[PDB]
Amino acid sequence: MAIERYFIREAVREMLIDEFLEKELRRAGYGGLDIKKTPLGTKVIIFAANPGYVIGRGGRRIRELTRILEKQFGLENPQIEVEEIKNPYLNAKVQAVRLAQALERGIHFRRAAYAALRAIMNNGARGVEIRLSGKLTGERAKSIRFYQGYLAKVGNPAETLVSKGYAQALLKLGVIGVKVAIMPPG
Amino acid sequence: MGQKWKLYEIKDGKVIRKNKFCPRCGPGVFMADHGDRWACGKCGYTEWKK
Amino acid sequence: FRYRGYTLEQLMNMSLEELARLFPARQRRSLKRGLTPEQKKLLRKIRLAKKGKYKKPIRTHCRDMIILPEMVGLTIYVHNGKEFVPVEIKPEMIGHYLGEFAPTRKKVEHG
Amino acid sequence: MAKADYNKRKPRKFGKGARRCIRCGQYGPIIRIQGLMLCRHCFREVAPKLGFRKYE
Amino acid sequence: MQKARIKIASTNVRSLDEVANQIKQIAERTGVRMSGPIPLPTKRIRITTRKSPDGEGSATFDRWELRVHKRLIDIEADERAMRQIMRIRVPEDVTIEIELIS
Amino acid sequence: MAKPSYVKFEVPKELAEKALQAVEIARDTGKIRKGTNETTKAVERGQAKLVIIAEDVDPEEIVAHLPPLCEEKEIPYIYVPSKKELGAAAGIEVAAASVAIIEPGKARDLVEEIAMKVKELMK
RNA sequence: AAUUGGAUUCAACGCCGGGAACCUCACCGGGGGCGACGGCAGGAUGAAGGCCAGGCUGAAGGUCUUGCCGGACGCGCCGAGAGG
Repeated sequence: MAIERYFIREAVREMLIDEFLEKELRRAGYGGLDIKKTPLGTKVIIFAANPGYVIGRGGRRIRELTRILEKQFGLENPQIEVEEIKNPYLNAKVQAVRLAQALERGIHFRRAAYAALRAIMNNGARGVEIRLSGKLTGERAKSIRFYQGYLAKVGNPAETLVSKGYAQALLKLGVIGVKVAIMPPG
Repeated sequence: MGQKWKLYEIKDGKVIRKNKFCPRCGPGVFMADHGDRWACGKCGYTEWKK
Repeated sequence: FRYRGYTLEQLMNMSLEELARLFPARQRRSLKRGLTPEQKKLLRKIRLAKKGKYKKPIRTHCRDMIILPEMVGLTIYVHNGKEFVPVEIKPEMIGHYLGEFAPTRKKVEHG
Repeated sequence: MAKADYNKRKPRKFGKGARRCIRCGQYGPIIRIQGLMLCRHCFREVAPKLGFRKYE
Repeated sequence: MQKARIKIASTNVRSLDEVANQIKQIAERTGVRMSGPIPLPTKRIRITTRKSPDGEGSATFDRWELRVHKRLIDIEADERAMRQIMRIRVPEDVTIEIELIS
Repeated sequence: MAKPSYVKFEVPKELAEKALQAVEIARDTGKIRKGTNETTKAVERGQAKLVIIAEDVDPEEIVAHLPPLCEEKEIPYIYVPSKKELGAAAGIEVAAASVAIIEPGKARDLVEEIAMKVKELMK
């Protein structure tokens, strides 16, 4: 159409592929998608803590990811690349997805909180927060707030500097919302 | 499903076809002969008797 | 002028085009653009009733048809939404909607 | 018995019932038509990845 | 020779200026006469939206900006002197249009 | 075709398997007929080389006339003891209480051996 | 006949509705209709799908009477799905 619409079209294109791939690549450890868009073959760069899951169990997942990409888009030769995230513990969205699995697993609240806090502070976190809104295994709507170091400030040069990762860790009695807000040194 | 549908008659060493063959399209398509009104078989066409 | 139009009969012989100059802006439009594939099966059941193959008592969900001169005489069954309410069609009904004559609510007092 | 297919076959030429989103699959709920058909509620969640800015 | 227009827009400020500056620096020295990188408008796009999904009480209402900025460049060079200058990396996310007339 | 009561000649368990498998290559290379109402026409015109007939057809309409008519056309017939055993054999994984191989294709070394061995004994 | 539902003091009442003539739509009246995957018995001795023509339907082989094709696999329940 014009200049204005196309940019928004592209950005809408980012979401439909970033939404699905997160939900699948929770086994890998999803952290991002650097999407390079061309008329030759859409080049998606999937970010994982671990590349050995994304490839698959023998080529299946990388081909599966090549095959659903043809359906959504009109570039029918989309490449796949796996780049590692360089610090997955500096990435919050990784820690949210990583914490979600552990609560899916059944490990206790403050324990499942402590380790997490401790692995990213070791990594280099000026400050960190984990919040867990949910049932908290009764039937009252209370969140538990695990707190160390600095935090998100005021305004918006608040939220740009910090990291923020959200994940619904499913249970079979209810649900628990996993928020992980990291503050990197800066 | 719907049995029985053996409507092709038998000669002694030959076969013959009971129903009519269409005159709008070519041979290969039989007519549900109503006596005045011909249905079609391949697809489903309103045809009148010629 | 008693009987609406020139005379009841001459408007059965003027049907396409010549009626139009007489009619409202709204009745013209739906004749001129045409009406739906359920309005084509209702031109068999007014025709089975005036002559020929065993007549059905004509029923309709047609409430967007505007009454013509040929259809004057038949007893038309217009579904109010629950049930069929009859209307004996007159020549004074040329130029009005068919969904006017059958109800769109049950008629009682308010309170 | 036997019958022919259905997947809906009525008019839906235009209006709200014509539209659906590409995230929560609705007719009557919001459809922002700029080539970004979503509801207002999705819109808010999605935008920081879009590159829209909160600031007035 | 063939007067080309590079019409270059971008959705963000930092990405558009670096390319406009680099395009005026590399083209400067070769077989190119180049007219300066002119800024046209920001067709700032306002999406003005209801926050609350209840639509209830007072609902605070988001103002949205999408700002798309357009630099324009005339150039007198060949179609071969054009690709040499279109080598550049370019931010994601920067649209570069090319009209060709004599 | 046949019934479970017609035993006029023997059909060994080694000659019925080769005729379940010389009818399976017959459909995936050449042409095959199946469904008894289309087969009751292919033995009679003279388009069938070797008929093979399953032993479960009853009601009789295409079962009273075809044991004495098929000895007059110069064609041998051979028994499968079921419709589900001639169906899997037909090419496909669904019934076929009668079949007529019009054209052996890659079954041709095996459909000339089974059609003289059954014609030797009794058609 | 149904006037779909929810919201209810501030903080429910231009509210969910940033779009109710059909659509939407969840309500009512009437006509018509899909139930996975396994088990069980059935199979090609021709459709599970299509179809003139009346008789019926507000219309739809939809339904019956009625006659039939293209090429070949699916009820009824019982666990238990998709859908809401």
